[PDB]
Amino acid sequence: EEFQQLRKKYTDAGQGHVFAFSQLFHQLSSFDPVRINELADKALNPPASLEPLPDIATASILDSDPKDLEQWYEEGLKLVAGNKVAVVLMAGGQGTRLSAPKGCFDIGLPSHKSLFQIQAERIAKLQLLAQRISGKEAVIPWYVMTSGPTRKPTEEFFEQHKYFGLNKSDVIIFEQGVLPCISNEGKILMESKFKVAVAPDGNGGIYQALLTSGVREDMRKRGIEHIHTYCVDNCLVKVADPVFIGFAASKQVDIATKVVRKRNATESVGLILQKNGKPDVVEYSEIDKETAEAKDPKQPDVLKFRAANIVNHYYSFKFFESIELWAHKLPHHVARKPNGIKLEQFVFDVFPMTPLEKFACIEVRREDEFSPLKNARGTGEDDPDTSKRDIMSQGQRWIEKAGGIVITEGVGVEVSPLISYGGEGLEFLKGREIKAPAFIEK
Repeated sequence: EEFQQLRKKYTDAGQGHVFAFSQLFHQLSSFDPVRINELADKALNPPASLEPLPDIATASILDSDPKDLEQWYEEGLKLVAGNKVAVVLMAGGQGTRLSAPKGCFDIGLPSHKSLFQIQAERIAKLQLLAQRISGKEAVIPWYVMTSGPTRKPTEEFFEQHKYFGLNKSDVIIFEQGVLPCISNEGKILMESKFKVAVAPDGNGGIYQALLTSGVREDMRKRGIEHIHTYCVDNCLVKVADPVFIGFAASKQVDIATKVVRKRNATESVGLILQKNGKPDVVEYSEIDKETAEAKDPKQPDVLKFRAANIVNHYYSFKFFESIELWAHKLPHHVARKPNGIKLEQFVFDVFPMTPLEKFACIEVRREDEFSPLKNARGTGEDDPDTSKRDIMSQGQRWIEKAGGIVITEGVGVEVSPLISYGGEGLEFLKGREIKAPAFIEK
């Protein structure tokens, strides 16, 4: 009846094969088969000039003036105190490459805290450091962007931990768009017959997702003016980092990015770059050996092209307000996964559309800021062990810097975010001994 109305519209569009054979009816009613055809069509039928970003657009935790760094931290913490700052978490992944949602993974710290909890606590701590200047509660909304599979386990998990101390009203879980799977000839793939194989539409899907879910409208009501985005797998992420916030808003950019230093020319890292006079992210493959090896004229101890992308972004709210102008302009790329294709928009494809003066980039310290969880244990790289080690190494550093004496007879100290957000506030440990492995907690 109504069912056959659907089977007609899909068959007319060359996708009647998915009705070949009751939940299907509903899954398929959420898809425009024609729009699938459009994206499959444009995606299946589509010597660049590379230069570093302008020095006017770049800063460095390592190299910039301690005077500017301190001031940016202060201004960024001002913005947090005025409830102007928001975080959008990219939390789509599952832990299958390592089960549960990725943010639930326990990399094996002494506390056994998940990634979600570690991040929540950095938010809690940061609002508390902001309160010391505002005099009142500070609120950083945490918009958690999940995939379809992860939405309910994420909700139940945050519910089971009582939202890690934050107000339920300040943790907003929501969903990014999805697309069916499609074969090599653009025909929708069938996971089983009772359900379409689907997938999330790339980290570029965030922009449209901010509208559909009502997240942008919620930010508007709150007076949000600055937004930090990152991926849940960065176990060291400085959530809502004031130095980043302060930097970007002092230059009043639409978009800013965080990088770490590429130190050896052969590292396979994406680079934030001027590609054809536009800001862009360039894969390592499109980088020539000469340009990869090029040393900086004004600094031969470092490489010319050294801004290694870590998917860690800043946006103005004004920029979000403009999404309706260009959101359609964003191509759905092809992700081959030898049977099929995944149409994925790319978060950075909007970069070249940004005027150069509206774009900025800050290099940060790897060991304090980027330890990605990507691989199973024993891999030796981007795994729970390197993640564990980076956090416990940072913890020992912070302590030792404030005068603590850490003793290792077998390494590192887990410092809870609630005690210290970024190494501050540890003078109480001056003089005392600590037997590593150890765990410092509120």
